[PDB]
Order: sequence, then structure tokens, then C-alpha cells
Amino acid sequence: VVIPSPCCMFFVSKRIPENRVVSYQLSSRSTCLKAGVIFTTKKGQQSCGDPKQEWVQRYMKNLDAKQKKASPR
Repeated sequence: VVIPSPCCMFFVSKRIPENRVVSYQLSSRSTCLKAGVIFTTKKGQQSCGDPKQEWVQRYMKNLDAKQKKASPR
């Protein structure tokens, strides 16, 4: 899937447990006041994650090898 360019209202109080998160949704827009990523839990939740944190980049790092099916090589 691919998120369009939505936004958020607040930043997660902290990171998330990889055992609960499933995938994020980057939302870089100018009409908004700030820019961050949106993560979601496997239970059906959705929290906005900040890129300044390493759990967004970390998840986003492993998520890139899954979603973006580059190649088997």
C-alpha cells in the first residue's frame, strides 16, 4: 500500500514495540505545520511517529526491504 499525504495532530509520546507495529505511512506535506511518519499497530491502531526517532527509521529501514520489493539478488 502507499499513503497519499495526510497529516497528524500530535507526536507519539515515544516509540513503539516492533512486535505491535506493522507498517508506517510517510506524510510529507507543506500545508501542515510539521512533518512526521504515521505508524500503525497490528491490532488496528494508528500512531504518528517522528523521523527524528530511530524506531521510525528502524521500522522504515526493515519495511523498505519488504514493501519495496527491489529484487531477490
